[PDB]
Amino acid sequence: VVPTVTMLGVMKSRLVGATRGHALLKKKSDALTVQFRQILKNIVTTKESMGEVMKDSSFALIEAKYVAGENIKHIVLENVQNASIKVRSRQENIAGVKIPKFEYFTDGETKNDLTGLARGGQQVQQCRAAYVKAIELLVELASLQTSFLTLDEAIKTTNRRVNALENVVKPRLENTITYIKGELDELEREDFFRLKKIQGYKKREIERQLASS
Amino acid sequence: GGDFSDPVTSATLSIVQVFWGLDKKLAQRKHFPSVNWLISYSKYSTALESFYEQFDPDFINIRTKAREVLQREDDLNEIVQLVGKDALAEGDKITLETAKLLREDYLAQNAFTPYDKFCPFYKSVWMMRNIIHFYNLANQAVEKGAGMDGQKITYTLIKHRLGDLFYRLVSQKFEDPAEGEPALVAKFKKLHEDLTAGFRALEDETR
Amino acid sequence: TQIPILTMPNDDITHPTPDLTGYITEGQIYIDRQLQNRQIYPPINVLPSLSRLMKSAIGEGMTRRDHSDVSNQLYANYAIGKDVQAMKAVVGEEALSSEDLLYLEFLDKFERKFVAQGAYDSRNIFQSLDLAWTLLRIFPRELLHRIPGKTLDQYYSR
Repeated sequence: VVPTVTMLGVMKSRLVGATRGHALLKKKSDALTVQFRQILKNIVTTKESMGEVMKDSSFALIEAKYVAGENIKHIVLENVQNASIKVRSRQENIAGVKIPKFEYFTDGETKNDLTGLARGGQQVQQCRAAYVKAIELLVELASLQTSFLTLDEAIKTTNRRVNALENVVKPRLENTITYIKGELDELEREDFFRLKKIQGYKKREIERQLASS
Repeated sequence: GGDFSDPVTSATLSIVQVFWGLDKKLAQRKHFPSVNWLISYSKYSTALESFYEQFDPDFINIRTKAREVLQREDDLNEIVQLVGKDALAEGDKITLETAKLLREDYLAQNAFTPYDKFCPFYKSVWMMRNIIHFYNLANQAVEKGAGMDGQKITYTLIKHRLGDLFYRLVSQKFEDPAEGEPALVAKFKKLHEDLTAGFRALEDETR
Repeated sequence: TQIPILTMPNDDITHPTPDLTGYITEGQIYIDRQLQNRQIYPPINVLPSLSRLMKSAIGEGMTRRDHSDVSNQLYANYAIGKDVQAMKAVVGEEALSSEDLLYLEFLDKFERKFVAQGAYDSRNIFQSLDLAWTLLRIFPRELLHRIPGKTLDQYYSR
């Protein structure tokens, strides 16, 4: 870019703004990383639900098999009284990230039931009780994925600003400072020094001419 | 210090017609010609239009195509320096392709080898025609491949199924002109025909 | 005692006169353009401003005992409030904790009730420190980490 005092001021302002924006983006990325760590911890904690509720559902299934032998299956698939599975979605916002929220049958709205099997009460209390845990796990996984993507984007932007933009601007500021002070200021003194030399030469010539008379 | 704001350089460029500017970065990367294709310029391209026409009608157009490819490569590099190699359009990927080839196989010259000490003009013409033909065939495949996935995303597949012709394109610069003018022109023509047939068949196979 | 008023051209300190007088003196009380735009009549940017030897003025015999403590607490809390406002500009302000809102309201009160002194509202240092304590007492007694012991018990009770 062309070096000038106004250009130097503009470059300094751009560097200051870049530093401020980098700090703000680092803060946002740190907050998003904290939220992602919390979501990962929650998912790890709720992973054990997928084992506990599964064991309970297995026990209920064994009890139902011992009660009525082979389930009807086929047309109605049997094995349950609840869980008319229908899923509804919601969008929450955390640190500017649109974290989805999930609700479904036996874990929210859109649920219905009718009759059931012999142990259908037990099956609902164990096999259909895992529905809430599954919905929570799915919501946690979706939130973790969204947070990971947003954190990756923010970290890429922050790293680019720290490495490329600021280190691009600062050499430009140094070159602009050098071009002005290193050349224009030096030339101004040299021009004036040569002018003073011309004046001194004129005075000396006048004095010598007067003395020769 | 390399700055082109020096009084000598400014006064020279105020009157010189053709200007082969050089970049220190390319010299650092052992490029050798070191001619920065983005800043250099030549006002004499207008006068030599008659010579180009009586030589080859293709060159006047493939030159513009190559210049456009270079400008697009510069813009893409500027974008990817911060966005990242992902999320690039397959057309943009095909543009960066053969732009790498033009950089490392056409503009680059060793200048201390039996092959790159001298280079006849029409040899460079055939090199440019081959590179532009590769670019045009790739973008023709991108335009229509019996589906968007089969049209443009297939560059990775091309990199393998067409790898031999790509290697021959990048290695066609290694042949010394002292090996006989008809020999080199025949080799260039054969390479062009082989690449054309292979890529046309591949674009006409499964799509 | 000198309080020379110096104009810094181009609103920067790199100018030869301010940069030259910086070494000779021992402080800098900047007037900030943005605060003037924000219509705060004394636009003194307190956080950038400092006195290189402000410790001598603070003491027991002179002034009041809690001067240094309240000064440091005000400094730190202002910085925190500015940082929290900057964060709320980008985090949507829904995720801010209770302490973040406390610092936000403290920053607003400090800008609109403390700095914005009237052109003729003469304030003795004692009532100025009373105002400082009024702003400070919003935070819990345990939250004012920078305040030493035996001072919170003295003044935090109001």
